[PDB]
Amino acid sequence: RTNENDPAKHGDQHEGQHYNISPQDLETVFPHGLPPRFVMQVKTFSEACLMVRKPALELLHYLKNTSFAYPAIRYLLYGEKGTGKTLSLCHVIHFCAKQDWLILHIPDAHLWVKNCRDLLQSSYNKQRFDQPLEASTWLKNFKTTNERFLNQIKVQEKYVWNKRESTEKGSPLGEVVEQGITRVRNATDAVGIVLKELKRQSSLGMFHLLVAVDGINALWGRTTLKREDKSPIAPEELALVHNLRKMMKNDWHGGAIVSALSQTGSLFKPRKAYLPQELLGKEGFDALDPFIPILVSNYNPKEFESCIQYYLENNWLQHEKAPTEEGKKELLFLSNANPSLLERHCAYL
Amino acid sequence: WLIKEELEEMLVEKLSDLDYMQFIRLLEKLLTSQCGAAEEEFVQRFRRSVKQLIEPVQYDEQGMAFSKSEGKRKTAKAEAIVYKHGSGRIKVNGIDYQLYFPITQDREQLMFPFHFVDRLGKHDVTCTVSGGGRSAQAGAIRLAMAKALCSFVTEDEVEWMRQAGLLTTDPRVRERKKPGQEGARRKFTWKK
Ligand SMILES: Nc1ncnc2c1ncn2[C@@H]1O[C@H](COP(=O)(O)OP(=O)(O)OP(=O)(O)O)[C@@H](O)[C@H]1O
Ligand SMILES: Nc1nc2c(ncn2[C@@H]2O[C@H](COP(=O)(O)OP(=O)(O)O)[C@@H](O)[C@H]2O)c(=O)[nH]1
Ligand SMILES: [Mg+2]
Repeated sequence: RTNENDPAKHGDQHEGQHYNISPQDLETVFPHGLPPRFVMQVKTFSEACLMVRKPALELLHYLKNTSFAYPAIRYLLYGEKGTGKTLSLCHVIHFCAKQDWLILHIPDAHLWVKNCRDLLQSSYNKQRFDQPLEASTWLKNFKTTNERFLNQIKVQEKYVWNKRESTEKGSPLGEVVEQGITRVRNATDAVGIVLKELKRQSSLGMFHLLVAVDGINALWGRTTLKREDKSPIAPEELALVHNLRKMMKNDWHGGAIVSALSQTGSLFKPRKAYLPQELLGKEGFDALDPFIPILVSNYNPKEFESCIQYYLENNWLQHEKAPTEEGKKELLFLSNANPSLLERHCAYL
Repeated sequence: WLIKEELEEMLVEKLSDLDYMQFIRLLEKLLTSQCGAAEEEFVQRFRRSVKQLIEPVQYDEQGMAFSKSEGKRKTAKAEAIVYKHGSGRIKVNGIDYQLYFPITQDREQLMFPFHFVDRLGKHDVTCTVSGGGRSAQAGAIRLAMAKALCSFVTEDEVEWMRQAGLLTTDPRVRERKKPGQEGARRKFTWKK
């Protein structure tokens, strides 16, 4: 627990100590992407406190020392399951949002490559498929996150929606987002246009872009979507995945491509796969290369003690033996300091 | 007291259960009746005489002391090496235990020996388990770890572990199916 709540001042001095997120910042920056279990914890405790950890600190250091003139750099958070990749990414997202970046946050790229009831065919390119439900959901979340810059950003082309309806150069990107959200059939096209506009305008200095993608390994992997002919669909055929792939290139500048691997929710990957190549594959590693991999490891003893103390202060560990040294040692052994396992065990302990 | 068969062998005669009991009662009366050497020399002609094996502590190349043990549960066989000093790390088949045994029950079984002797976080373990399922492997590793740790705990602690059942090889194994019935004990539905 730190009195410091600004995501720009905390450093190694605050390592292993907590960092608060105000309710307004949680409702604005994080309408999506927070872990479901962390969301449940936030609702229960009424507080959103993230432990500051070396991965987040290092990625913040890189982002603060970044040179926007240089091409946008790719950072890839990798680590064993439940080590904290998603929450470190969320910490960096909060830092950038407080620094007034435009946050293009994909909460889980895995959702876009599986379990899709509505898989239409794109009208812009008949060889690609649309995912209207996911596109509209992400557009709503993006509008909520970046409404402030949404009216200040203008488009720089003509975008035809129907054979008659169109959006004109100089119109706010809010018009594009609203069209996508309201007309669910144009959601994927709105997402593509938004990605293109943000990528092009980040180079002009209009703002600084943070492309924060969780489960990035889903783009260049396989998919569990079948055509009407019971034919498998590779990711490139999906309009959303193709546009996000284009976004993931460092050809542009004026921002950073932060991403996090996630075996959880992946397809055709073994449970114990966590390394960058193991999770990305040849295509994914080729696309991301060069990139800076950042290791997210289990809690060190100081972090474990801090998290246990946080739960005890919240009275979450209702078991009478939890505060004891023996109980702490038992928790440490059972979870092997793994954040997710420790949280899950304390959820019922 | 020698058995009726032994007494018969001595007497080159066939006895009965009640005869043997009578003789044993008489001998017990003799024993109770402050039998001295003159009597004990006779009595002893009819008397018949009736802890964990700590492993040696070995040393690795780097001079660190450890103990090696093995344990089998069902079809699972585990070889466990426990080092005298460590930070509680347990590497099973080269994988961290929380990854090899994603099941809380199996992790608890791994914990049970060390937690019992109050040595959590004091020992490093390298285990290799083959055969069986997850639970059989966890039990075999638990037995091997307990046996290895016996070399590093005191004799009283070793006896306490034995009394807690941490050093007994579970003899419960799958019972063979029998012909004419559904399973080991399940019988085919009777048709009156
Ligand atoms: N830095 C952190 N601060 C606070 N809680 C954390 C932190 N990292 C992990 N946790 C806890 O762990 C859970 C979130 O784990 P998280 O999603 O970060 O892991 P992950 O490895 O990214 O997930 P996945 O299993 O999808 O890879 C929550 O219960 C949360 O409280
Ligand atoms: N409907 C519509 N979508 C557009 C338009 N311009 C860009 N897009 C979106 O972005 C994609 C096209 O991106 P573009 O930069 O032209 O590259 P391309 O996909 O290689 O042709 C489309 O599939 C849409 O999702 C436009 O004028 N109308
Ligand atoms: Mg995650």
